Amino acid sequence: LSIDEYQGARKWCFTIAFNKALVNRDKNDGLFVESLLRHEKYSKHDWYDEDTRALIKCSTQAANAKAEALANYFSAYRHSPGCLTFTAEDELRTIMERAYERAIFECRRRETEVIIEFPSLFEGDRITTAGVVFFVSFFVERRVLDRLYGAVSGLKKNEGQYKLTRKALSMYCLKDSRFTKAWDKRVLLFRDILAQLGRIPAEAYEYYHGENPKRHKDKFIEFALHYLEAQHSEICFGRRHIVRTKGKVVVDFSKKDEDQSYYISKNNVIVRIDKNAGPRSYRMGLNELKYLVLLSLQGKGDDAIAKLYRYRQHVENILDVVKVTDKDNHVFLPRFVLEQHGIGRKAFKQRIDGRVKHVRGVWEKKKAATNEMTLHEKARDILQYVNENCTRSFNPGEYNRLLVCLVGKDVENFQAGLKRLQLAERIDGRVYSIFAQTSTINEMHQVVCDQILNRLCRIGDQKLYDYVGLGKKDEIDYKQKVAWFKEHISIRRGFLRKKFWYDSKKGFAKLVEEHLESGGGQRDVGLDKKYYHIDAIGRFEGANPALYETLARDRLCLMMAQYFLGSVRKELGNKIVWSNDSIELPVEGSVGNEKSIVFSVSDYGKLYVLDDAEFLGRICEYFMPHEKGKIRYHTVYEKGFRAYNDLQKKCVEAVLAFEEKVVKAKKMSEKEGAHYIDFREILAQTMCKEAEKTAVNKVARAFFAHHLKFVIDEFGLFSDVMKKYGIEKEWKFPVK
RNA sequence: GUAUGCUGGAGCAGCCCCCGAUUUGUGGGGUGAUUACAGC
Ligand SMILES: [Br-]
Ligand SMILES: [Cl-]
Ligand SMILES: [Cl-]
Ligand SMILES: [Cl-]
Ligand SMILES: [Cl-]
Ligand SMILES: [Cl-]
Ligand SMILES: [Mg+2]
Ligand SMILES: [Mg+2]
Ligand SMILES: [Mg+2]
Repeated sequence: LSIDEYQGARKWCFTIAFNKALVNRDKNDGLFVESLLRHEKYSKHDWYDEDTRALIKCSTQAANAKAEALANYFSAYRHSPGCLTFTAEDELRTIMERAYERAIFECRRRETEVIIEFPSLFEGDRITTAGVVFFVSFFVERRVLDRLYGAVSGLKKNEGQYKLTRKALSMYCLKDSRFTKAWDKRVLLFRDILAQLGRIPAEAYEYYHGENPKRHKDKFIEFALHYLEAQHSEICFGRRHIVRTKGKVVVDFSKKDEDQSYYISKNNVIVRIDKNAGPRSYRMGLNELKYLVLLSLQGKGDDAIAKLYRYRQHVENILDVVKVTDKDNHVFLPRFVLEQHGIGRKAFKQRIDGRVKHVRGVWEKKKAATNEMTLHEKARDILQYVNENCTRSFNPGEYNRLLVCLVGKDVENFQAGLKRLQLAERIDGRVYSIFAQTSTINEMHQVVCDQILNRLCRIGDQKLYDYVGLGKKDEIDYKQKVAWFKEHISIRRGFLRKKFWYDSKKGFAKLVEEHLESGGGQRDVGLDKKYYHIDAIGRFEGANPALYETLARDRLCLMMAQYFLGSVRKELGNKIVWSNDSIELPVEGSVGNEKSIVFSVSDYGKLYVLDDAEFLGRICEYFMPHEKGKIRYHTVYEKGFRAYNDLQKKCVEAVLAFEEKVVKAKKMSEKEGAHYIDFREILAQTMCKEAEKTAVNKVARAFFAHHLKFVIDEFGLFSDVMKKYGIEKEWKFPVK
């Protein structure tokens, strides 16, 4: 259980993880800070306060030195325990505690209730098993950390606790596909589109399978932006960065940083079109984006982009003649413009009615959904109620502090917070008191829904229109608003549809299907069609509309994938064989009985195994020597990668048991001012021939680093030396 | 394609509802604003 209890061969699971951390720190020395900041690039809200961010920026050498120390400690029989001590002082400990409390908050606030406690990373000034798992997570792919946590967790008795604890501890891991030698990003986009399309649409997964992976995210926009930029040099989409409780989202059109994220806000992007006399910039929604993709795929991209470019000219012409212009042109103009010219004004009475109906509706739905809502949703509602009853509104610090109480199921500390607001005369005794009779987030949430609905279902008074936001003093000149509007134009919904398919009776989905059937690809989605329709419910009920739209956008993504593959160098486009339901690629090695690997649609998440071609070649050659031609991924995993992993555990356990026997038999000691005995210095004191010591070191190094850089004869010699020193294992290697 | 505080503008965009509909509609109505916005 404690980290001290892992001695000799029991260290093996840590040996494998930490050697991979060093394997990966040799590919990229920046991984500690990269991993700590990965999520915070996507957050307006600071993951870290200012001094924590400062510590993180300085920490690479410290963290890289600790990574090497622990790898040394876990890769030796006996190493000084000093490396397992982090003082309260320690930069790395502060960083780790902040990153971990942030990951726990991120897990808890997406749950509907707080069920479990999380393990401590430290006990006194000593790292725990959970602390060691957390430290290594920063350097390794998800699959390495899952393998470590699976070996060392005491929590697997409770599946829910095991997986939530794992979620927190693995928050900062690398994606399984993090490292590649591929230089053509069209190769990686091809794989990413295929992986996403092979994930089952969430709603269909829950119906057919609810208790391939589940699709969790819609990546249509991301893919569409990469495809439109690759096809149309005139077009460039806004990239996001955050300038540093809250940072500033800045949108720019700099391409220089390949991996920089596109700006996507509520299914809107910013497009810059460089035609004629200079660039023009628009906001474009999903609706216009998906029609632009459809038009681009059919060869009308240049024409569509010309019509978007000219859009601003039409708006500027209409703006001078709003009173007299055709009512059909009112669609391009925001409310404030039409209302300034006496078009579609509403009586304050009507504005009150619509506003109060809406806010009433919002709170009746919250009241009905309390048990299904997330802790973050419930906490935000409770905080809105307290904030709207405060003499002076929460500052960011006050808000954050109370949010942390509510998300953490700390109802005592939340109620101590209300007491402090009461003693400060910020809220009156009634507001403090309505919470006195509650002990749970759900109870508090119901009380708040009831207080708000009581306020909203009063016979309309002056206090009510202020409460629902109709009381604000607008002091901005119409002419300032018009000027702002002209530098921030958004494309009217249905614009491209009306320009190209005016008299079409075919919806978006049928237009996509007609292009797929007649366009010349003869491809369709590889997922079973039942994943895009529930036959048992009506055409328009529940998820069926959303799944039907998903079939059309997946078909767009397949055609984008077709464009990317078709665009890559013929050397690479001609080796691969892509069917509706499979990808076949050649495996290196196995000369005489040459080989290919066949990924089914359910395996497209694993196409990253192609990034280490030498390892896949040796896995097939050494674990599957008799197989020739086409091999299923499933077979490569079960007979190859799983077989390798089983052997690797036995060789690492063997090597550590060897060190223990040879250090204690030959009664060995460390140098004065050294932490462990070099494995060289241990072999130097063996009864082995040179050829035996060479092979032992090479086979050891291979299993420590997860590769196959040795020959079958050299494993023979390793196996001989283990047998000669008492440590046998059922190697099951070499293979029949 | 997470509204973690407050002020003010913006709902052409995004999203929702009603109506229509082998489905995502330049039909109708909303959206106490999500922000290529300006401030505390
Ligand atoms: Br290899
Ligand atoms: Cl990553
Ligand atoms: Cl490449
Ligand atoms: Cl009121
Ligand atoms: Cl098999
Ligand atoms: Cl070799
Ligand atoms: Mg405001
Ligand atoms: Mg609107
Ligand atoms: Mg605002």
